[PDB]
Amino acid sequence: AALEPTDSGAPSAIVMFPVGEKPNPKGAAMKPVVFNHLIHEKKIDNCETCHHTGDPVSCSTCHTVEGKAEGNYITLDRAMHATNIAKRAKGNTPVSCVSCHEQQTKERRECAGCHAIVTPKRDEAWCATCHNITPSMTPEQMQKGINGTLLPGDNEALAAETVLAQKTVEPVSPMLAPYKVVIDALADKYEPSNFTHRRHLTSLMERIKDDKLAQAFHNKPEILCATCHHRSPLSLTPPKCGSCHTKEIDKANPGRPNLMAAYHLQCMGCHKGMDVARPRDTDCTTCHKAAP
Ligand code: HEC
Ligand code: HEC
Ligand code: HEC
Ligand code: HEC
Ligand code: HEC
Ligand code: HEC
Ligand code: HEC
Ligand code: HEC
Ligand code: HEC
Repeated sequence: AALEPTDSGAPSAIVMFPVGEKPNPKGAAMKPVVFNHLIHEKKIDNCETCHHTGDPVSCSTCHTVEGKAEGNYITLDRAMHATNIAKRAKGNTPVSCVSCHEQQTKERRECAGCHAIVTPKRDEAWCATCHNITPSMTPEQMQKGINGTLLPGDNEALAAETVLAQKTVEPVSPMLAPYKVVIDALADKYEPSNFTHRRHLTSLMERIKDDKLAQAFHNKPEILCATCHHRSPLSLTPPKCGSCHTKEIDKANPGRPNLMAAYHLQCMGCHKGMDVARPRDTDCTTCHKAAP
């Protein structure tokens, strides 16, 4: 009913609104964001990582929709989503919501294998992971949020209602995907690659099964399939790599590797990203035995 209190004295969960000084009477905006401060302060040790000026104050006090001098005119949009934040010579380097989450996927071995070969779509479901407010908020409450006159008890009630109705999407079972796949499209100098498809997916999922960040953004049941089966609709039976990646040079599609290179770059890309000890990329027979 009431969320767990924070040690910091920040609200446990917080509705964040599109704060600006230009009137916005029709509520032309994204859904507000309910930020779970409790979860974040328990995992991120230093308050100042986020509150980069040292002030434990709402970001929008300086970073408004239009920008303003207190935030060096860096807007709300930039503060919350920036991904190319320069390192600061002196003092703190700010983080945004998106940049820290990205750092998680690059710097953590259990994430960095898949995320070395994923190009995130960042579609509406990605936005909605944060832009996630309860349907109960009214347009009048939105206006007050924007204008800064929403009562703190109203903000917390909206935040708690939102948090308590949140549900994590369960990833499909690896049992609904092939056990092994005999990858023989190109077989010539080597035997087919007997790819341990289910072993792979099962191992990758086990290492992230309780991770709250992953759970939130991996938000379609078949989404982890797209790690490898990219650029096609989510499906239990996606098209073969070689439907899109030709065996030979395809000058009409210079961004697409040919099929051998497609396998190598994807399989080896993940192996390198999560520091897989065997097979090394220089080992030419562990993924496929030499042909007689
Ligand atoms: C969490 C990691 C976020 C993701 C993913 C996206 N947004 Fe976001 N956005 C976030 C916050 C914390 C805020 C501030 C609170 C608010 O709702 O204003 C924002 C703000 C915006 C804005 C500016 C305000 C507005 O005009 O409503 C825009 C235009 C915006 N966000 C757009 C947007 C889109 C289109 C996204 C998916 C491509 C998206 N955001 C993702 C946090 C997060
Ligand atoms: C990033 C992962 C954060 C960490 C770590 C901490 N805080 Fe935080 N805090 C963060 C956000 C995105 C927000 C919401 C701002 C909004 O627009 O509503 C907050 C909010 C607070 C507040 C409320 C401030 C206000 O509304 O004026 C306080 C008092 C606060 N945070 C304190 C605080 C402390 C002491 C922390 C370390 C123990 C801490 N925060 C960590 C993001 C993050
Ligand atoms: C005024 C007291 C601020 C508050 C509160 C927050 N930020 Fe801020 N931020 C402020 C300034 C003056 C600057 C420029 C600092 C510099 O060294 O240049 C910034 C910058 C950022 C950035 C970097 C943008 C970029 O480099 O393109 C981000 C991502 C950012 N701020 C985020 C941010 C968040 C998430 C805040 C609440 C947790 C927040 N800032 C508060 C001023 C102030
Ligand atoms: C690193 C300095 C972070 C910043 C800045 C923000 N987030 Fe984050 N987030 C971070 C971690 C390490 C985690 C997982 C915590 C755990 O217990 O494992 C998360 C998680 C989320 C989630 C999912 C859980 C939840 O709160 O519902 C979301 C939707 C999320 N983060 C949103 C979010 C927003 C809106 C932020 C900017 C206002 C933001 N995060 C900053 C690390 C960091
Ligand atoms: C392969 C089995 C994965 C593992 C292990 C992890 N992630 Fe993942 N992630 C994967 C896919 C296929 C996608 C979809 C990309 C898209 O947007 O279409 C994602 C998405 C995310 C996101 C959202 C995209 C982004 O902001 O970069 C986040 C924040 C995310 N994943 C986090 C995350 C973390 C923290 C992980 C380790 C605990 C992790 N993922 C593992 C595939 C896979
Ligand atoms: C990379 C780590 C993968 C993940 C995650 C998933 N699959 Fe996969 N799958 C992968 C490869 C390299 C291949 C070979 C494709 C080729 O054209 O050579 C496959 C194959 C399949 C197939 C076809 C099997 C066949 O007999 O031809 C299916 C039906 C399939 N994959 C389904 C699938 C699903 C549903 C996934 C998520 C649960 C999934 N795969 C993940 C690589 C990877
Ligand atoms: C068409 C529906 C595709 C299927 C099926 C697969 N891939 Fe793909 N891939 C496709 C495009 C359009 C592109 C080019 C993207 C660009 O930057 O222009 C790619 C690219 C790759 C790459 C290069 C790195 C990357 O951008 O991801 C690799 C390593 C790759 N594709 C491998 C690959 C494999 C092994 C597939 C079967 C599991 C596969 N692709 C399917 C389009 C399509
Ligand atoms: C991450 C998204 C991966 C992709 C893409 C591929 N592999 Fe992989 N592989 C991965 C890990 C993390 C490991 C270590 C074992 C574990 O799960 O902890 C492996 C290991 C292998 C091995 C060794 C033994 C085995 O488990 O089968 C082989 C021969 C192997 N991988 C082959 C392989 C091929 C042929 C791939 C593309 C079709 C491929 N891997 C992709 C992680 C990932
Ligand atoms: C797994 C991580 C691999 C490693 C390491 C290497 N190769 Fe590979 N290669 C892999 C796959 C999944 C495939 C497709 C197999 C098929 O028959 O469709 C391939 C394919 C080739 C091919 C073309 C097929 C053939 O001639 O049999 C060649 C010539 C090839 N690979 C060469 C090669 C060499 C020399 C490697 C060590 C540097 C090497 N591969 C590593 C997966 C993997």
